[PDB]
Order: sequence, then C-alpha cells, then structure tokens
Amino acid sequence: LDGPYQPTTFKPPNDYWLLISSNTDGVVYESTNNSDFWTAVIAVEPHVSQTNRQYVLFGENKQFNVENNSDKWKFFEMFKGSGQSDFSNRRTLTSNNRLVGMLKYGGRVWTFHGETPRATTDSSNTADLNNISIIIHSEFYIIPRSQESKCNEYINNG
Ligand SMILES: CC(=O)N[C@H]1[C@H](O[C@H]2[C@@H](O)[C@@H](CO)O[C@@H](O[C@H]3[C@H](O)[C@@H](O)[C@H](O)O[C@@H]3CO)[C@@H]2O)O[C@H](CO)[C@@H](O[C@@H]2O[C@@H](C)[C@@H](O)[C@@H](O)[C@@H]2O)[C@@H]1O[C@@H]1O[C@H](CO)[C@H](O)[C@H](O)[C@H]1O[C@@H]1O[C@@H](C)[C@@H](O)[C@@H](O)[C@@H]1O
Repeated sequence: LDGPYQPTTFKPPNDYWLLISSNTDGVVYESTNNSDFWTAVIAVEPHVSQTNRQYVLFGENKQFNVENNSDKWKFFEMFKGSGQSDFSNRRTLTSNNRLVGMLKYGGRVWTFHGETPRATTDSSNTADLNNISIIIHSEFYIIPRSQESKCNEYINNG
C-alpha cells in the first residue's frame, strides 16, 4: 500500500481512506474547512485516570479532561460545528492497532469508531467537504475505496 507519507498539511482527495498510524499520545490530526466542520483526534494511552491535558488544536492551546481506564489506546474525535462553538467528544475508537481512518465521500466524512476488532464506519455531514484540509501528526497510508475491505482489516487487525 501507498506510503507512509510523512506528517504534513494535506488536502485529502475524495474516495480515498487516510489510514493514520498514531505513535504517541497527543493530537493525531486536525481537520477543518473553517465553515461548518472541525475535527481533531486526541490519542490517550491506557491507564490514564481522569486528568487535564493541554493540546494545540487549530493554532490555539486547549485543555481537555481525559480518562482511559482500559488496556487499549483510545482515540477521541473532538468535533465542533462552528468556529465560535465549543468542542465535544463525538466518537471514540478503542484499539491497540493504533490506526484511525478518514474518508471524504458523498458529501460526508467517514471515520472508524467503537472497539476493535468490531470497529465500524460512521459519517458526519458538511456542506463544504471539498475545502476540508488536515494537519496529520503521524505517518499515514492512502487506500482507494476500490480497496476499502483492506482499510477495514487494518483498523481492526493491524
Ligand atoms: C449504537 C451505536 O452505534 N452507538 C455508538 C455511538 O454511535 C453514535 C454516534 O454515531 C453518534 C455520532 O454523533 O450518532 C449517534 O446517532 C444519533 C444520530 O446521528 C441522530 O441523527 C439521531 O437522531 O440520534 C442518534 C442517537 O441514537 C450514534 O448512536 O457512538 C459511540 C461513540 O463512539 C459508541 O460508543 C463507543 O464505542 C463503544 C464500543 C464503547 O467503547 C463506548 O464507550 C464508546 O464511547 C457507541 O457504541 C456502542 O457503545 C455502547 C455503550 O455506549 C456499547 O458499548 C455498544 O457495544 C457499542 O456498540 C457497538 O459499537 C458501535 C461502534 C457500533 O458498531 C454498534 O453497532 C455496536 O453494537
């Protein structure tokens, strides 16, 4: 498969999964169109009891109270729907394969959430899908929709 690509600011094409390989706690990527969609994935290592941590999302430092009592890495999707609106934990992937996925498709962003090995795809709407840029902080792989079954096997089995 195609990569790794090195961390960078990326404008992702339609009909391609970004398989993103997180190597450490912190921001995994920051995704926005600056209109109706912000999404940042915070990674939290196993056995973190509720505590406050500082993260730098979209050029501003921000504190989140995070906990992971599981023996599995947790990837918290932090969504907001306008620039002047506050962040929410919309979805959680719990996985020791430490891969997230992102796909621009059919005027929606699809991602993996739930627990491996039965993590599943879910969509989020946007009215400006094409102007979604993304700062990715780890090595990533590009998979075509043509090979979408492979993206699935990797999220859930590594
Ligand atoms: C039923 C389900 O899929 N629950 C998920 C939940 O999904 C919600 C999200 O997709 C949000 C995103 O904004 O949308 C919700 O639907 C809205 C809808 O969009 C509105 O239009 C509508 O009017 O209202 C509905 C509300 O009904 C979806 O319900 O996402 C959470 C967050 O990721 C997920 O919980 C996580 O994953 C589980 C495994 C566990 O680790 C949790 O702690 C995580 O936070 C929900 O999954 C279920 O979680 C349950 C307990 O909270 C059980 O654990 C259950 O086993 C989980 O379900 C399994 O995993 C799911 C990912 C999915 O694959 C299910 O088919 C499967 O049974």
